[PDB]
Amino acid sequence: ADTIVAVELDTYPNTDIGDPSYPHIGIDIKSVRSKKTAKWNMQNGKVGTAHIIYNSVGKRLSAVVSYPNGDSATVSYDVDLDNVLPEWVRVGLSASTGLYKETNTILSWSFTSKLKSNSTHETNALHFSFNQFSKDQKDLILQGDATTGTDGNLELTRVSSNGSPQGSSVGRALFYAPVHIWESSAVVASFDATFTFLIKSSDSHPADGIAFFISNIDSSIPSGSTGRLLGLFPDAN
Ligand SMILES: CO[C@H]1O[C@H](CO)[C@@H](O)[C@H](O)[C@@H]1O[C@H]1O[C@H](CO)[C@@H](O)[C@H](O)[C@@H]1O
Ligand SMILES: [Ca+2]
Ligand SMILES: [Mn+2]
Repeated sequence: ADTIVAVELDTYPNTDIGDPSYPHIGIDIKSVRSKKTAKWNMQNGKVGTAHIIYNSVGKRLSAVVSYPNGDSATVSYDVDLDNVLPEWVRVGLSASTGLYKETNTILSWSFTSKLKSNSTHETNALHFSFNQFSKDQKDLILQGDATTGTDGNLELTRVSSNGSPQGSSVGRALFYAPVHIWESSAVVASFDATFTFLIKSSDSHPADGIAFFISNIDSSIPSGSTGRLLGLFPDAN
């Protein structure tokens, strides 16, 4: 298959596949069944901010998701990503809807990765930030239903003209350039990502969520990965 490391903002409890009974954030290492989760209050129609942070020294993948009123949830998981991810990856955002739906609107996304080594701050680095997306965002690989629009946003999943999110949708956006996420001779490999998002739904139980993910460079939406699989995984194993 792909190799996926992800931080999921999971809006819809799929308890039959190990989701906690409440919306949650989670750290997913090669499985949709998060290695760690934290209860998350998704604030319908509010703009949230997710931060993901890791460095190869601490070997701890951390995420926090917050809303302007100060509510937040955080999850951290100890993992040496050198032993999980390929050396070269692509980084992306994914989202899905299913029977129930929600907008999976990304308003901004930044990412920074650095590899530092042996001597001085002699280093390879990648940093990108999108605080606006354009209709033809050539440095994004859009997959599935993901679109960017003149409205400055990245709609990961289908939204109708009337602004209504659609079910059975899956979409991703990957940064165009592969990222050298680790290297054997790198003394420190660190990355951080931030994205802001607006999940809004008229469904009493919106679904399915948004994820920041890191994958093999040729990662594509696995078949049948709408709904609970968040566009990341081919199955719920
Ligand atoms: C009830 O289970 C479906 O919906 C939830 C909420 O969206 C998903 O988490 C779950 O994966 C299921 O989605 C599948 O089935 C939906 C129809 O029942 C379909 O719309 C989805 O695209 C997906 O196949
Ligand atoms: Ca879920
Ligand atoms: Mn989950």
